[PDB]
Amino acid sequence: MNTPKEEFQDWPIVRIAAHLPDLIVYGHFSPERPFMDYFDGVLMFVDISGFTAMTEKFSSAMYMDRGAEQLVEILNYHISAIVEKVLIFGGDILKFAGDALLALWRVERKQLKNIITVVIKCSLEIHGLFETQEWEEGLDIRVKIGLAAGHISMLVFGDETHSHFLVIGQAVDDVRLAQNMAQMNDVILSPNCWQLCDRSMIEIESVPDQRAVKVNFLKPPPNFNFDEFFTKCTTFMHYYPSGEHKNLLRLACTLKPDPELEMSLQKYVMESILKQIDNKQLQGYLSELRPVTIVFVNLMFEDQDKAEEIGPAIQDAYMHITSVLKIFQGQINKVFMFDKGCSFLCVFGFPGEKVPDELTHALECAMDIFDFCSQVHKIQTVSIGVASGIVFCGIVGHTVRHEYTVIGQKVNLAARMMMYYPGIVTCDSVTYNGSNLPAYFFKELPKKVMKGVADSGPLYQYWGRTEK
Ligand SMILES: Nc1ncnc2c1ncn2[C@@H]1O[C@H](COP(=O)(O)CP(=O)(O)OP(=O)(O)O)[C@@H](O)[C@H]1O
Ligand SMILES: [Ca+2]
Ligand SMILES: [Cl-]
Repeated sequence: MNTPKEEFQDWPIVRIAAHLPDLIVYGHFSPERPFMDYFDGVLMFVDISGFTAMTEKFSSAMYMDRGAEQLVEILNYHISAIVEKVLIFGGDILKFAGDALLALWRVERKQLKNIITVVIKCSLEIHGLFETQEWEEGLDIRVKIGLAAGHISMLVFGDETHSHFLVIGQAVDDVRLAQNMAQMNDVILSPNCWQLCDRSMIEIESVPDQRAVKVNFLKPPPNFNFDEFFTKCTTFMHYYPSGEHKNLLRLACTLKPDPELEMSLQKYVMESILKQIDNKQLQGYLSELRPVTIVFVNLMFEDQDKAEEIGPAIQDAYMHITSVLKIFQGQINKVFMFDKGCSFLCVFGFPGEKVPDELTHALECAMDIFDFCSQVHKIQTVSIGVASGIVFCGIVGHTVRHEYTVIGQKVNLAARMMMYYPGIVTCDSVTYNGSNLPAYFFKELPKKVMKGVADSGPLYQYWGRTEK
């Protein structure tokens, strides 16, 4: 009797699982919202620098009319290489934020020390991918890596059709601080990661005025075999592809149809992505250099580390945000904890979602979210950045692990606006001029120099309908 090789495993549930980390795929959590889980782990924050200047130059006559196709192609060529490293070293890719990426090695606290060594070896192989090459003749893109280790909380929130997850706490806060301390080609360890790490293994140099450290080299001791050490660590790696599946990057590639799991997994993914997954739309439809309006909402709390206090507030804000956006086909692209505060990256005019008077609605929507979230229990400050223009929209990452992302100077601009002008709604010149709303709805703001943005142009507070 023949035993033919089981065919390519390409079910909708497998395609859905590409968009989600193992934290969610194999999560099986309560029905309730908010949901909170606590554990420990080791985080990697990989930032790519250069790619919004790339988005600008790919949004030029140069690339004829294939700017976004050429852009996602070269972006995914480098990002698939990093995703491969992280996966092969046992990491779970939690989230893509443009050309930036957060990874988790979730592990029992006694294994944190050993797992930090694994995550360092990984960090240095990632850097070593970008020691060689370059694009636009010479060099423009390298990576900065921040590492943290300790307590981690996960928050799951949403309603009957949508779900979003966040990771929270001091190791989350630390991994961001560690990353923006780094220069190109650096691996920065958070203080508690350096405190929990195997110091016989790792040569470091001190960071000026910062308690964090900078990794120089792995100097393993004489009886060290990394492959044997790695194998030892895999005992602690729940979902690490092994046995008949050692040839796979993700155990999630072996997921079988399960209606109840698929039902819960699809709530994390946009309906335009599911449409593609269902072969009801062309696979290239979703890669676009497209005019959009970014609404970046940031919520500050007295204590951004306590999921128990803040999770209800995030849930309540989500419930209001989701109903304000629905009206105008606005989307919550991502939610994430960003150097203080819970941030909602909201997008007006995604593919097939282009409402008329996008700018007036983006502004009215912002004020609405501003006023609601200001009266929610335990939200200290609400800040909203509004920016409009040509951004790259597309599926970013690896075949086995990818998400829909927005990339561009306008995304950086909205994000930086909500931080340099806290407690207000702000907008750029494109939104202000374009809305054509009367000039007294706006207040022109002082000029601030802002990180990761060259000329913002004139900026405005959206004051709203009344003088109040
Ligand atoms: N898709 C996205 N999701 C979440 N945050 C985003 C984002 N795109 C941009 N941002 C935010 O916007 C800011 C971008 O500024 P920086 O981090 O200074 C840019 P960079 O890493 O030097 O280079 P880049 O502009 O080439 O990406 C960050 O604070 C980041 O959180
Ligand atoms: Ca980045
Ligand atoms: Cl997150």
